[PDB]
Amino acid sequence: SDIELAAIPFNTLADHYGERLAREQLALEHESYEMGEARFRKMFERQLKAGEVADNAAAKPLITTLLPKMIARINDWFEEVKAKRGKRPTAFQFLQEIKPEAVAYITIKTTLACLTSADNTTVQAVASAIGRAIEDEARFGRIRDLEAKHFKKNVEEQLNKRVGHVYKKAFMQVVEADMLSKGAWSSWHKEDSIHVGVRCIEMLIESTGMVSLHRQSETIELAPEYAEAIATRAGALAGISPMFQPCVVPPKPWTGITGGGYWANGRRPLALVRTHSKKALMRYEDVYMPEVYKAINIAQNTAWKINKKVLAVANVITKWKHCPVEDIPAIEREELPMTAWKRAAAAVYRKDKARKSRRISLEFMLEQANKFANHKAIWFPYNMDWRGRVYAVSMFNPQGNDMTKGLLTLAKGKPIGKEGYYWLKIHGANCAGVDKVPFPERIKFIEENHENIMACAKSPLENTWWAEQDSPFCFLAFCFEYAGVQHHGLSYNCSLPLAFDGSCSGIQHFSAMLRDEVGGRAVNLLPSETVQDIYGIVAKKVNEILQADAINGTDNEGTKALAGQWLAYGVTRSVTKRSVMTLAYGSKEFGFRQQVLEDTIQPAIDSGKGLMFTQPNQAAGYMAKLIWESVSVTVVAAVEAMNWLKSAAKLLAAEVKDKKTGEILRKRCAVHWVTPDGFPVWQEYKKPIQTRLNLMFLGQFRLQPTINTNKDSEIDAHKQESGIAPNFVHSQDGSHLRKTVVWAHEKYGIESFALIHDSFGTIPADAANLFKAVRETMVDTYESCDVLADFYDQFADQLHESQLDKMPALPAKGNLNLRDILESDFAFA
DNA sequence: GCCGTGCGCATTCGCCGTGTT
DNA sequence: TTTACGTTGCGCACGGC
RNA sequence: ACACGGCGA
Ligand SMILES: Nc1ncnc2c1ncn2[C@@H]1O[C@H](COP(=O)(O)CP(=O)(O)OP(=O)(O)O)[C@@H](O)[C@H]1O
Ligand SMILES: [Mg+2]
Ligand SMILES: [Mg+2]
Repeated sequence: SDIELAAIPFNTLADHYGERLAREQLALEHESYEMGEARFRKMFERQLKAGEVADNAAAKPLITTLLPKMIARINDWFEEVKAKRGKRPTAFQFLQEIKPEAVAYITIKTTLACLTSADNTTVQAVASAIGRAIEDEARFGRIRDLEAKHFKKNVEEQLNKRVGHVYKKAFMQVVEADMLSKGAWSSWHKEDSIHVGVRCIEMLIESTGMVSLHRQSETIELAPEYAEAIATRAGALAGISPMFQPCVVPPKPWTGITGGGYWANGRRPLALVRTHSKKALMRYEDVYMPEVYKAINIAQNTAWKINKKVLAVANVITKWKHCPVEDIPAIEREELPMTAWKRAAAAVYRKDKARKSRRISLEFMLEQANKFANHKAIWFPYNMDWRGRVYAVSMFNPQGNDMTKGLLTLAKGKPIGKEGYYWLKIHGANCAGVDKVPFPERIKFIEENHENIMACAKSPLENTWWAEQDSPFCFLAFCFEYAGVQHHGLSYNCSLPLAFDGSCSGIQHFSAMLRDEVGGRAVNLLPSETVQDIYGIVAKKVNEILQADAINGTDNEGTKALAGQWLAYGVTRSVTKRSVMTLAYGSKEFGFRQQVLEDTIQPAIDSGKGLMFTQPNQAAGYMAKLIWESVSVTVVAAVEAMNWLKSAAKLLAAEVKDKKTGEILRKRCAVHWVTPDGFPVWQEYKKPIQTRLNLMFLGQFRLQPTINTNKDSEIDAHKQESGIAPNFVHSQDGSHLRKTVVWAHEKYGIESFALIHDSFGTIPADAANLFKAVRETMVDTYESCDVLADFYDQFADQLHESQLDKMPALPAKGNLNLRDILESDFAFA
């Protein structure tokens, strides 16, 4: 509907959608920009009125420029104090202790902190501040240094946890309590500190010229240029982080790596690929990938609308003292009552941090929903992350949590129909949790609950239960439409997005490109009686282990009892799950310990439902090994294919130098590959250019490299290998997601799409076809091309030799008949 | 240059907020 | 200016044989 | 670009 000519907004929108909607749209983009700067200012202020200006990006561009000059004046002073044949100022004494880096930084930093915080910025105050600042380091890195790794394990793992420059200076007193060898610390006295700062105050004036000294004991100020600059940099930053909101008209079609989504032509347009380096983005500048541009476009032309009935419930039910949906964050704290009582009521704090923060988005989402109710429809611009996965641009989108998705329904519905009705019951059965049983038992769930559904539909307020299902608001959303069908019949116009979501798309994709039948089997890639749940399969396997006590259970010096603790907890698919999908991505046994500990124990601990683990560790380490054993003997080809990708990344990331005269024969280099739909991916992680240096309290800061070397930035051979596997398949599903949107649209005429990476959705009337579209695409894709062989050919002849050829062979293909996916009921994606 | 003592890294990606009591 | 139990196996490095 | 909480996958 728009060709290369639409260059002047408003004129294009109005003579296309009416100037009434053209204005609203533009009004909105601009507001997004407005709310952005607003959100910025509010912060740039809370930091200003909190001595943390040095932390704001607005100062960084300056700090970087004055930091070197300082340390370049700090040293010169020293050597010069050495030329002096006599006594040395007390400054050289209480300043040679800490690194000449911390010194300067803590200087510039602190000097700005208390000279932008209050209005009593005097030499006595600032200096005293820098003094306590310089002393609050004074090379007492007793643990950070002196080869006392105890810091990089039991002293650092916490400081980075404790929030606030107040609790880090306080909680640090803890570590100090314990002897830790050595001991005692002569206080710089409240008279040497000032002097320590004095010299520091100087040198800064001697070099940076930043601060200035009035002539009204003497006040401290900032130069008209080094003050206007952080206020300039601010204004800059302020308008480059807009709180993007949905659109009141179809998004602007993408025709290039930039300018898509919103119509307002601003200085910072939207980019198609969420890249980090502008260089990375320009890499797409001329790549021909029509099918990619079409998925993104088609997908963003999906007209959505607020689900008023679902909004009605949500609006009031989320204020409720006691919400019937144990998922929503309460309005108030978690009391406080329930080593001292506090021992058990310690998590209360952090658990409320999750609540208040989870509460903020909840309210923002509700703000957007209500804000956009009444609009005949709304759209979401779309772009990708760099592996090619599709993301809605605005904070509020059909990809958000339960309530979010519940608050949204497709704008263009159609008479539901026989099949559409069927597919909806299925949807409802899914929203309810009844989704790991064959389709017939699901319809039975919906039908055998007819009355509960109507009830919740009549007085959602009065009749909860819908709020006792896994997907409460979505289920609710379904209850409504279901009731509508009852009151109106199969000609009922329904626009409820019916979600078709693959079962572990990760292993499915691996199983696909490898024809892995065992894996495919597990992840429903073949027609089957009951739905295969690979997580349940691993859950059942773990259980057999647990069930075994003596053969696997030992005495406590132990297992046995340990297993019993779990058997008591009742280990199910809930656990081990994350561990099952990340194995083929690189997650190891140590990874599981953390996962199971953080995903199952940690949450089950502070709640009461799980207080029989006696120390989570070991109890988690234990599970970690069963999950490994159980999963390792389940996911095979996948892993093999994973290690094959790691070798290519490892090899390419490597920097080969000649054995006899080591000049670099081949330079480190990114792994490159093209997704089936024509979408190019460039994975080239980089090791931080400016090495960073912490200071425990004041924070962290970088600094221009010492050794003149940083031409490119230095590729991170480690990340390149740990990401390659996950990034690759992700780019395989994203392409699969895009391939399906285009396929479903051109072959089936589908206009509405509810996309969520490996989740495909439409209105009931088109579900049948999306059910086929996805699958047909899965099949045609992995049958038309060998993604691993094509990947090889991509780096094979290209940068790869100079000895390099320890490249494991492409995995042997399985006996899986891809075409079967077409007959698989549980595959979905 | 064969196989030993050792510091580092635990899967990836996207993005919002407050930095406190 | 008063919340925070605690943990483990492959690998690339600077290296004396 | 490194840190805390959350949400998403
Ligand atoms: N933690 C993670 N690490 C890497 N990739 C992840 C990930 N979480 C999600 N992904 C990807 O995002 C997809 C969608 O995420 P999920 O829906 O959480 C998975 P699922 O495999 O359908 O499990 P389910 O049976 O528990 O719902 C996954 O299938 C996977 O490809
Ligand atoms: Mg899924
Ligand atoms: Mg999913």
